[PDB]
Parts: sequence; C-alpha cells; structure tokens
Amino acid sequence: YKLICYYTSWSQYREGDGSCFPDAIDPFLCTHVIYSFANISNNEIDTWEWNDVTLYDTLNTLKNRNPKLKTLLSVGGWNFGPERFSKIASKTQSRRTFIKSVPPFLRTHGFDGLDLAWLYPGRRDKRHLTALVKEMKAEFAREAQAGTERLLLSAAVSAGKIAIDRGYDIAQISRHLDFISLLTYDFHGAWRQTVGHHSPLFRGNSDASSRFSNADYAVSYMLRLGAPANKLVMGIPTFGRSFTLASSKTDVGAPISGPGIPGRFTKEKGILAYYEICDFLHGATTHRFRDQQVPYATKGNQWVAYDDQESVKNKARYLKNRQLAGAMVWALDLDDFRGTFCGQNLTFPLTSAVKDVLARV
Ligand SMILES: CC(=O)N[C@@H]1[C@@H](O)[C@H](O[C@@H]2O[C@H](CO)[C@@H](O[C@@H]3O[C@H](CO)[C@@H](O[C@@H]4O[C@H](CO)[C@@H](O)[C@H](O)[C@H]4NC(C)=O)[C@H](O)[C@H]3NC(C)=O)[C@H](O)[C@H]2NC(C)=O)[C@@H](CO)O[C@H]1O
Ligand SMILES: *[C@@H]1O[C@H](CO)[C@@H](O[C@H]2O[C@H](CO)[C@@H](O[C@@H]3O[C@H](CO)[C@@H](O)[C@H](O)[C@@H]3O)[C@H](O)[C@H]2NC(C)=O)[C@H](O)[C@H]1NC(C)=O
Repeated sequence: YKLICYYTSWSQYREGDGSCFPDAIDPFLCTHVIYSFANISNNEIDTWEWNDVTLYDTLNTLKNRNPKLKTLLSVGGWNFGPERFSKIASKTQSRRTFIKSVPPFLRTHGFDGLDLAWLYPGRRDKRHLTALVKEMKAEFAREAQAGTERLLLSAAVSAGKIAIDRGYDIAQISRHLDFISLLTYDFHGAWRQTVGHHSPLFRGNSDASSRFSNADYAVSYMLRLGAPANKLVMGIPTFGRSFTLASSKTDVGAPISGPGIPGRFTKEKGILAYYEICDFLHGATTHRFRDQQVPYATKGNQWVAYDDQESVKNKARYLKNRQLAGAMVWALDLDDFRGTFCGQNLTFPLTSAVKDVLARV
C-alpha cells in the first residue's frame, strides 16, 4: 500500500514547538512525501518560499536514510488562484512552456515527481485539465529516454460530487496519472451556519440530503466513473475544523455564529492541528457520530470536528477493504510530529496509526 504524506512550506514559521522543518520527518513513516507548494512564474514552475531550495535539499536528504522513499513537489494549492491555472492550461503555448520547465526543475532539486493541486477546475476547464495531464505525462515518458527513472505524476482531486462532475474527466486523466489523491476531508460547506463533520466516513442514517458528503460516497462514485482502485488514494486529515456556537445547543444541527477561535500555534480561525486538539480535549466534552464514525468535542462555546487514532484506523481498514492503492495524509506538520502534546510518547500518532493498519495486509 502507498502512504502519501504532505509537508507544507509555511509550517516552518509557526512559533515554538509548532515550528516544523523537513528533518523532523521520520524517513520510514511514509512511502511518498509531497512538498507543498511550488508556484508558477512566467509560465514556469518556480520556488515559493525564500528558503525553498534549502528545504528541498533537507527533505530529499531523507532518501539517504530510506532509499525507497519517493518525493514529489506539488504545484498549486489554495493560495494559488485557480484562475491562474485556468489561464496557463487554456493556451497550448503557455501550457507547453510550463510542461517543458518541469523535468529540469525536479531533476535539479532531487524530486521524483510532480503533484498537481489545481483547486478547482471549473466547467470551462475540464477540457484543458485533460490536455495538461496527458501532455505532462507524455513529456515525462520522453524525458526518461535519457536513462533516468521516469518521473511520477499525481493529482489531488475534489471529493465533492458536484465539483467532480463539473471539472474533471476522471476516466481520461486516470490513465495518465500514477495516483489520484481524494480530498475526502472538506465535506462540511464553509457556506452554512450549522455544526457538522468535515470528514465523515459514512452517510449516517440520520439525514436524507447530502448523502454525497462522506468518504464512502466519493470513493464509490470515483470507482464508477472509471478510476482504477489501484490508483485511488483516500485523503485522511490530521487537522480538525472548529466552530463558535451561537447557542447552548451542542448536538447535530446546532446553530453556528462563525468559525472557532485560532489555535495558539496554527493561528488560523476555523482549523486546529491535531497536537492543538490534544491540548483542547483537556476539560472538553467528547462525542462520536456512530453513523459517520468520527468524533467531535466541545468546550465552552467552541465546537471541534476532528479525527483521532480510532477514526483514522477505521478509515484505513475501509480503504483496504475497497482495495484502494493507499492513504494520503494532510499533513505531517499538523500531526503531533514532536510527540509531546498527545500523551503517548509517540511521534506522528495519527499517521503512525494509519501505517500500522496498512502494514497488516
Ligand atoms: C488547514 C491548512 O493546512 N490549510 C492550508 C492553508 O492554511 C494554506 O494557506 C497558508 O496559510 C498559512 C498560515 O495561515 C500561510 O503561512 C504564512 O506563510 C508566509 C510565507 O509564504 C509567512 O511569511 C513569512 O514571514 C516571515 C516573518 O514572519 C518572513 O521571514 C518570510 O520572508 C515570510 N515569507 C514570505 C512570503 O516572504 C507567514 O509568516 C505565514 N503566516 C502564518 C499564518 O503563519 C501560508 O502562506 C498559506 N499557504 C500558501 C502556500 O499561501 C493553503 C495554502 O494554499 O493551503 C491549505 O492547506
Ligand atoms: C508566484 O508567481 C506569481 C506569478 O509570476 C508572482 O506574481 C507577481 O509577479 C511579479 C513579480 O513580483 C509581480 O510584478 C512584476 O514584477 C516586476 C518586478 O521585478 C515588475 O517590473 C513588473 O512591472 C511587475 O510589477 C506581479 O505583480 C505579480 N503577479 C500578479 C499578482 O499578477 C508571485 O509573486 C509568486 N509568488 C511568490 C510568493 O513568490
């Protein structure tokens, strides 16, 4: 099985223990580590952070400890305007320039492949996404003629049915991608004012509409659209989504006034790292949706939907039972990487729990 793990560039700036650099990563934990995110300047792939070349070097040195480890560089991300992707892919000329710049860049910095994170392709982009993937892969096949191992090509894809129907030709891109990571953790819409879990595994007998917003549905749908199980990887979150309650009601349906207050280290309203959640739990009230198989917690007027060792192991077994290629984790820097916040004298408790299940067969 594959265990795809993302590492984010901006995590280096978090204060104190929250600060995470590539060398904190256990070389034997994941099978693939993806660095997020690369930028595109003058239609060419390029660095993002001022010290990226140094961090690229630090990450790729892990391969001197674990020779089987593969690394990829992801282009795009949520702070990358999708309009920019749309513009590059729409014109055969700009598209070709970008494609041509990738192999040399990856080779120079020691990466084994490219991960595409266009979030998200609209109805008018579907056509061009296919061309982009097809042509990128053709370039990689051609570059391998030089005697070096062929570069890998992957893509992170929405798990939302409407988003999938709208911007992706799944059957077509599946044949050219080495693997596809399903973003099965952004299910509760940032649009409404209700409490809800962002990464439920199952539908849950307690609600008719949005039977589409759960991991099981997204996986089944992808398989029906033509994506081979051996290329599908299920996304598992290492963070939680928080809300500020509008009333004393804490159960399903409870009204929301807005996102939860920022975590001390992550400082982003709406989300908390797993290590911050481990601290939050002290004095909190824990619950678990039996139908969806995921937990949530509450303290004061703060409501948090998250994943723990149990739910993560649960998703990993589901994935194996469906014979998928493996799991993808977002993200290493949000798990208890130091292993000092979540009790168990264990580094990367969430990611390790996933690895354990995958190692069972
Ligand atoms: C849950 C989750 O992971 N969601 C992701 C989004 O959070 C993510 O958006 C990213 O948001 C983070 C934090 O909110 C943001 O981090 C900032 O990164 C910049 C660098 O790009 C830092 O700026 C540096 O400051 C120091 C001094 O303080 C300078 O020395 C340095 O030169 C600066 N860098 C630059 C630009 O020159 C900020 O300090 C840091 N701020 C925070 C909040 O700590 C990221 O930039 C956002 N990511 C990107 C790629 O823009 C979103 C990104 O796509 O993806 C989700 O996964
Ligand atoms: C990711 O790539 C972006 C696309 O190139 C880049 O956007 C910006 O690109 C240039 C460079 O800063 C900005 O302005 C130009 O810069 C030169 C100065 O060297 C000027 O002479 C020229 O007139 C022009 O102003 C753009 O304003 C900006 N592009 C936009 C917003 O359309 C991003 O900077 C890059 N991201 C990071 C963090 O590296």
